[PDB]
Amino acid sequence: HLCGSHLVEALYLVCGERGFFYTPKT
Amino acid sequence: FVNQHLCGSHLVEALYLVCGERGFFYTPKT
Amino acid sequence: HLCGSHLVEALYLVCGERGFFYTPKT
Amino acid sequence: FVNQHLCGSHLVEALYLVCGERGFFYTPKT
Amino acid sequence: HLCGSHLVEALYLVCGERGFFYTPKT
Amino acid sequence: FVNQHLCGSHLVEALYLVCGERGFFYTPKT
Amino acid sequence: GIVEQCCTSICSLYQLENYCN
Amino acid sequence: GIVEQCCTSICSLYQLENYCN
Amino acid sequence: GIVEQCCTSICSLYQLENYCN
Amino acid sequence: GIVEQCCTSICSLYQLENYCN
Amino acid sequence: GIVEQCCTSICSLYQLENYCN
Amino acid sequence: GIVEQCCTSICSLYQLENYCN
Ligand SMILES: [Cl-]
Ligand SMILES: [Co+2]
Ligand SMILES: [Co+2]
Ligand SMILES: [Gd]
Ligand SMILES: [Gd]
Ligand SMILES: [Gd]
Repeated sequence: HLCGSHLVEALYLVCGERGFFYTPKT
Repeated sequence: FVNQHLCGSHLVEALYLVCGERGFFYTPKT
Repeated sequence: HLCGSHLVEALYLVCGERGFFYTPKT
Repeated sequence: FVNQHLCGSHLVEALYLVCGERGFFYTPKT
Repeated sequence: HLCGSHLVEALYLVCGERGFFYTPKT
Repeated sequence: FVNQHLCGSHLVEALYLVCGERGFFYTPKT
Repeated sequence: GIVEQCCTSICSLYQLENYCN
Repeated sequence: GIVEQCCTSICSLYQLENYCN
Repeated sequence: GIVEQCCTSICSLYQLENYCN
Repeated sequence: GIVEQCCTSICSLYQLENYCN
Repeated sequence: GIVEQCCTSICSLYQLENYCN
Repeated sequence: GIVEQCCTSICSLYQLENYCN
């Protein structure tokens, strides 16, 4: 389970310079 | 609030705290 | 909800050079 | 325990771990 | 309680250059 | 996946995410 | 205290400034 | 969404790439 | 951009708010 | 193991040193 | 090693996978 | 102070303990 700041830390890790979107209401 | 010096994942942590349930876009230059 | 190290990370973010106190028994 | 090189939020994380329920004061120079 | 990435952050803090092992199945 | 620039505790966070329940060894040079 | 306001309940970043020095 | 796939349920780092730009 | 500005210089939480959804 | 000692239960930073190399 | 390579230069998640148990 | 010492040089967990309440 990846939640909260831990989920966005993981997005940063996998996406890096590509950037990403965090849209929890989605 | 104070100004910030934020690199790497620290910026993403800050965005998470500022935006909360609204979410955010992380868009670096490439 | 901001708990534990996540709460102190947020205090650091909002307070910065002003410094802050984390007193959970309070 | 080993010595530490801690800047920014990393110091606050370390203080949190060392002090636990006792809490702590974060007091940088200005 | 130290769990997940918080547990490995604490191992890093106490062990540093000695290195460490995180073996949750153990 | 993208390449990574990871120092300090940031490397340990990355190892945790990559390995999950498998765990990992953190072995710096001394 | 801060744990009750911000962890047990929820608080804003403005409320978090109550705990700055 | 991502919260349901990755926080409520579990996801792989490959699934996490679905949310890159 | 904001990623670069916060790291090479400084940025405010109010500037970061511009990137919320 | 470490998860039982430190996450399920509680451990000290001294106990955490058991897992250094 | 991998600790030094990721910090002085760059490293991939696939190289990091080599250190899983 | 301790904030500056840990970042420009090094500091020990025992020095950090001085800032607990
Ligand atoms: Cl964290
Ligand atoms: Co850092
Ligand atoms: Co957490
Ligand atoms: Gd982190
Ligand atoms: Gd953090
Ligand atoms: Gd961290």
